[PDB]
Amino acid sequence: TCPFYKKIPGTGFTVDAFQYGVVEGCTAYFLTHFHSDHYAGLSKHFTFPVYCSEITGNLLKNKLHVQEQYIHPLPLDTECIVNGVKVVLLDANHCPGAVMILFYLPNGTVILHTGDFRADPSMERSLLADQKVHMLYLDTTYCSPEYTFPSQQEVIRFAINTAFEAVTLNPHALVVCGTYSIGKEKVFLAIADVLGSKVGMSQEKYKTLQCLNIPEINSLITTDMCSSLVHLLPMMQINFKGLQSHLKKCGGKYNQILAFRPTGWTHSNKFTRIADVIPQTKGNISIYGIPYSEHSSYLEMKRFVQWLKPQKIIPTVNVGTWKSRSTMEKYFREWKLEAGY
Ligand code: NI
Repeated sequence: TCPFYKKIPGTGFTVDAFQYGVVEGCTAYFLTHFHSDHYAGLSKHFTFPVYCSEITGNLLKNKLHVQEQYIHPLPLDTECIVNGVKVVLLDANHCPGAVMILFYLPNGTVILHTGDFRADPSMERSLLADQKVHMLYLDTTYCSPEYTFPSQQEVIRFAINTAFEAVTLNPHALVVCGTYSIGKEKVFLAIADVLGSKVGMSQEKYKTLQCLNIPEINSLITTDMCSSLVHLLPMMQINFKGLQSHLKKCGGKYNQILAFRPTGWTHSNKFTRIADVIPQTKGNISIYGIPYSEHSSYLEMKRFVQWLKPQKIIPTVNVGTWKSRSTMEKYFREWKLEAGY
């Protein structure tokens, strides 16, 4: 049945709650972003109102074939009324189209649901600064102090310089980047840009990216693999077997693969700096795991909450075990005592 942390009190609303069948008394289903754990259950047979960003609405229509009449896209940073309740969608700094949702309850309570987010100081200057938030439904994916990672900028710098060096030394090297969902497009787009190539991909992935309002996308991506030296593949195929195979398919155009796997976190972060990352190599194939995250680090998350000063925090991730729930609650208390709220 629908968990409490997907229900918005004082409303008929749910957030990211599409796999429970008809939720009793739900009048509007909100979707924060187009990732499968959140959209699971939508299809062309869904006949309730779905509220979301424009980009998420493009992906619902084109990829899942949801009918137009049930998709209600809203502009960002704009006060809107939904079943008589004022709402605002804010940029979540997650994947394309991902939003946070501010609800202004008729009784005066103000609720922020972060969806999935990567907290950033820029958020401290959006419409959030203008009023107090009483309840926060928080993306706690990496809510433990061992989760540190570099900025997105530093990670792309590493990937560009690595790819550019390799291909300049060997003009017959192929670059491959793994993907399994939208997000992290900057990885493959920045590499193609430095190399003066388009990124080649399957028809299904080219379709997905054409839904995202990315400026000058017809200029950066293509379904012609032959004319491209940056290839995108499913994340599952980013291993020595899968890559030796792909190389066979390129018909002696290439003699070396350099591959990137943008993971969220991996324990090499606790020790290793970004400067100090090395690949796994077999034969003429090298694989780099880079820590490109679209979720908050522990320190980024802590700053955001100590800035916002909510009266109540409701975690949405890692809620399935008592030890996790209990540990998160202890961090929330420290933050509150250190900051004085
Ligand atoms: Ni997500």
